[PDB]
Amino acid sequence: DLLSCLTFNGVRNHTVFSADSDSDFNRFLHLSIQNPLFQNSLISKPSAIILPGSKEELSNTIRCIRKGSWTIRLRSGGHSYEGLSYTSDTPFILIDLMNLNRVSIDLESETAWVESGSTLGELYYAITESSSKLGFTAGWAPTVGTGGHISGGGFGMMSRKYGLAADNVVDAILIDANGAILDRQAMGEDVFWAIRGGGGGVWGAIYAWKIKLLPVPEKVTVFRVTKNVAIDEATSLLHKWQFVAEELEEDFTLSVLGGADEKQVWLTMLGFHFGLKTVAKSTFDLLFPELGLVEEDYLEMSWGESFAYLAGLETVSQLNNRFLKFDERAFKTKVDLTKEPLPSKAFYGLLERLSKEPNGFIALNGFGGQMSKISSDFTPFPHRSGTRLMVEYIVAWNQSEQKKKTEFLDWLEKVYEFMKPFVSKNPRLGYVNHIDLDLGGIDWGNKTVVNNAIEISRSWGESYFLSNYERLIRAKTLIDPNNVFNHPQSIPPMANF
Ligand SMILES: *Cc1cc2c(cc1C)nc1c(=O)[nH]c(=O)nc-1n2C[C@H](O)[C@H](O)[C@H](O)COP(=O)(O)OP(=O)(O)OC[C@H]1O[C@@H](n2cnc3c(N)ncnc32)[C@H](O)[C@@H]1O
Ligand SMILES: *[C@@H]1O[C@H](CO)[C@@H](O[C@@H]2O[C@H](CO)[C@@H](O[C@@H]3O[C@H](CO)[C@@H](O)[C@H](O)[C@@H]3O)[C@H](O)[C@H]2NC(C)=O)[C@H](O)[C@H]1NC(C)=O
Ligand SMILES: COc1ccc(C[C@H]2c3cc(O)c(OC)cc3CCN2C)cc1O
Ligand SMILES: *[C@@H]1O[C@H](CO)[C@@H](O)[C@H](O)[C@H]1NC(C)=O
Ligand SMILES: [Mg+2]
Repeated sequence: DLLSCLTFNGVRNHTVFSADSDSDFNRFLHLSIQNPLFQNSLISKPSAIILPGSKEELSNTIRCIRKGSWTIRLRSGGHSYEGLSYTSDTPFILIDLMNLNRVSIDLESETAWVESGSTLGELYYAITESSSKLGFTAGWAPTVGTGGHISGGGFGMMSRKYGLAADNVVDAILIDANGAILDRQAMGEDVFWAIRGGGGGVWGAIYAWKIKLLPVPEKVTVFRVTKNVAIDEATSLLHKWQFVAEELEEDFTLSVLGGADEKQVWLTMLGFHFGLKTVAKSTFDLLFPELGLVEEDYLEMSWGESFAYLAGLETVSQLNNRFLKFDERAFKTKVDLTKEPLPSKAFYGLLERLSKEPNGFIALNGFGGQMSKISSDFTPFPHRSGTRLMVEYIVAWNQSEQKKKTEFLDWLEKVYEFMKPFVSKNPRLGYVNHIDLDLGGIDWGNKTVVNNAIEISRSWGESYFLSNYERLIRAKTLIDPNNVFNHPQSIPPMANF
């Protein structure tokens, strides 16, 4: 019946479930699974996969699926930390957006229309090919999809200068539960607000984003330097880092990746300056001479080169390859936001725990700059002025280490518990792109839970959105009153008597 409907509407790229591991079905399913944690045979699998190739095909796919009792799952880049783009407890149809990867750059307006299956890498590549003086603010990872990423905000190395990806969206096409094709004018300002950070898989299917392209100099300066030190020095480096990072002028970003193994600690310092190396080095010589950076550490390159470089890619060309796997290890990750400086002992204890688990690592970013100049309700992402750091904890492993899975997860749980007193509280804050089901989830098939969905969902909802939660609920009720777009942590609509 679904097939018949799709055909009647001219949607032809559809593949039904197959038990054949070599089937095209399995191939399409796995192409965009970015967390191996959700690849095994015990995981839920879609009853069919649809690859729409135009806005009409996307609209008609939604309309046809609704005539059945299927749960809709949308996938862009497949980076969901919890696999929420390609898993469901209820029978589901996977709408994979990989064929919707057209990027149209308008150099006369310095804007771009970006189909929602496009990855960050594809977008960055298109921009740098078009111009040496334009860039865009989003995350570091080139295989992340614009569909999920911009829907949830999108933080990166230029956010201290330009905010989130979603903060630079000026129009969008949203396909709603009825298949309506809505631009900013059609959807209204509440829904246009909601989609710019309120989370993917909740409002409808974004077909395309219209973004403002942003000025960058023809040469920027970056560094990527790993310090191999002991815990005393590593602790003093991280403790000073937090102040340097949040306080730097907006034209600078300094972030850190860290890990350890017994007495050996490694800290990778990632630096970005919107300008030339003389100014970059003068600034860090003054503010953070403890890093011991030398002239040869500072590299001048184009903006496009800088984003490929910071992502650990070999070439700018690699930005344009959506299936170049970033890691291929199963992982679990959690995140904290902070409001008060971290005491030295927090870094010391964090490093002690990393030293006991070499499969763990941390990623540290400062806010401030433009992030403090954007109001908390400009878009749904609320963590602006007053927010100091974002702190990510990751544990990752390969197939040969699967037996240790339980141990790895226990380690991560204990790290998060250790950090509790030092980070944001009441509530402990989060970030919707860093979706975390440990916070809880709604079973939309459970009547008693659904009756109390607003209060239950406040647990994660207020962590992700703070006071923006209420306006999000109103927007959800307007655009998807029947809850066609849902997942364990989707914004609840209000139900009528
Ligand atoms: C995997 C990963 C993620 C990541 C990162 C590095 C890696 C290796 N670095 C990030 C960074 O530097 N800054 C940042 O803000 N986030 C970073 N992330 C996390 C990433 O933002 C999120 O995982 C993001 O949501 C992923 O988006 P993607 O599009 O790749 O993922 P998805 O699984 O397919 O979708 C996620 C959710 O959104 C819904 N979705 C997908 N497409 C649409 C459209 N077009 N319309 C509406 N909803 C959509 C999915 O259904 C799912 O709910
Ligand atoms: C449904 O969509 C999928 C995914 O886009 C289609 O598969 C893709 O088809 C294109 C065109 O055949 C393939 O590109 C080709 O690649 C070869 C190298 O193998 C290259 O030499 C050609 O220039 C050509 O571009 C592409 O590989 C393939 N992608 C995947 C992931 O399989 C599929 O054809 C569509 N199905 C239907 C029924 O329309
Ligand atoms: C190259 O610089 C960076 C590298 C990694 C990160 C953290 C990144 C991450 C990196 C991985 O490799 C990975 O798989 C195991 C999982 C995760 C999920 C969290 N995510 C955001 C941030 C960076 O700035
Ligand atoms: C609904 O959810 C509640 C709380 O999670 C659970 O106790 C109960 O068993 C569920 N009810 C049904 C009928 O599944
Ligand atoms: Mg076979």
